[PDB]
Amino acid sequence: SGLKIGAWVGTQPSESAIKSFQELQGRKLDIVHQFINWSTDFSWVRPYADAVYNNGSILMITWEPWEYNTVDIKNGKADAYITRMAQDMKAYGKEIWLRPLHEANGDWYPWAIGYSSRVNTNETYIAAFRHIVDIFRANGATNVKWVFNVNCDNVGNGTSYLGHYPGDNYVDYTSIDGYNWGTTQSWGSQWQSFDQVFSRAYQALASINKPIIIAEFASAEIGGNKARWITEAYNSIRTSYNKVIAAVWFHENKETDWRINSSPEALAAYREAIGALEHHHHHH
Repeated sequence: SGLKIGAWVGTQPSESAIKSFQELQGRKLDIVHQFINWSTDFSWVRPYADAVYNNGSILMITWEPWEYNTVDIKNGKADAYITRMAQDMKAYGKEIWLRPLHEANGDWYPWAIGYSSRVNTNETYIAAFRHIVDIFRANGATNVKWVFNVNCDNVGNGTSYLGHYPGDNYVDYTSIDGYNWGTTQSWGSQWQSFDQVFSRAYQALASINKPIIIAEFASAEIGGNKARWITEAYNSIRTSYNKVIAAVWFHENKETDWRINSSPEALAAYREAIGALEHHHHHH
């Protein structure tokens, strides 16, 4: 097995939070996920990065530009902030997976192509993403790996899996986010298997010669059997999604109970599923 296992552990990934989640799933994390905005300096990330790297994991950062849309970023309005982040990440030196401008084929983020301001187009998005990558490269931050992302579904006008793809020269990994909402959402959500959630986006990304990360996935309990969903998800990943190199759960219970331990059955299924994956002994 090469498949790496990751999580957002429900809170910022302090040493204690990482340990708690590892105790729960019964396995060391390969990847730990954290979310920041474009007001966050790397000095704030620093203590969390140290916890993740000390643990023997890679940090995946989703870097959310609430502060700057794709026009602002492509035009250079954020460049001082970008430059400092690049400099700080270069100096830190460890491998970091960075996911800027994510889910841009939805309509809920102000940088997304589907967003109703109509400011973001394929062209502004591509220019923005390339501009970020260029600044990081100019500052030597080759330890930062670039993660392109799509939502499992295209939501909003003008959205597509690949129209905003910035090119192989600017991308190290592609990625998908997707959730089985079960029957939990009033807008009429339905139970969907992992394959139902992810297949379409995977088919699209599989046409690009980059490895694929399932950067966020989880299932609700309501409307079906979440334990079976988990078992089937990992089996699908192994058998039918062989370009996927990492699976990163979204473990949280603020609204929908996405947690791996939303019930005893789900937890047992999760532990059993990841236990099929080869043990990777870690040492620094």
